[PDB]
Amino acid sequence: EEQIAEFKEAFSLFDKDGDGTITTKELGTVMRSLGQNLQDMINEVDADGNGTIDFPEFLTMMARKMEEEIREAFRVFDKDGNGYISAAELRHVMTNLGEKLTDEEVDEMIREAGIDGDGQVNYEEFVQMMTA
Amino acid sequence: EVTVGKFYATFLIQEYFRKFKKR
Ligand SMILES: [Ca+2]
Ligand SMILES: [Ca+2]
Ligand SMILES: [Ca+2]
Repeated sequence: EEQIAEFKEAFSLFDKDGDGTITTKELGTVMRSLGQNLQDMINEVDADGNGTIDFPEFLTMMARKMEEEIREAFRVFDKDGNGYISAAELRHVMTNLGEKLTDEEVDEMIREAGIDGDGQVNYEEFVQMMTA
Repeated sequence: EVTVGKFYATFLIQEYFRKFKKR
């Protein structure tokens, strides 16, 4: 139940432009931000076969995944591959991923407040939005 | 699976943020 919302938040981080689909370029920027260096990844989840991943397909893959997954996570965070995650390597991945989620949270706050890009608010609307 | 594990890697860090927020 509540896990679907968490999966939607994981989906929205990849779907930066918010069109409802994860492109191969949108999947590539996050992988590069994790220190990694692609078409098979998209094709492995695309059930409709249009070349992009929508949320229902992302839900099936993430739900079907729920040991070995944490090992792959350890490998991604262990950048130099020395068998340990140092303070700098943990900080780097969590700062990069944390800042990107903050950006997604900002875009959701702007869309929710009716500005939704290229919009504006005067002082009266700013006070109403920034209080209560 | 390295593919789903890569997608799961971001989810784990995201869940660590959420669990740390409720504290
Ligand atoms: Ca997109
Ligand atoms: Ca699709
Ligand atoms: Ca290391």
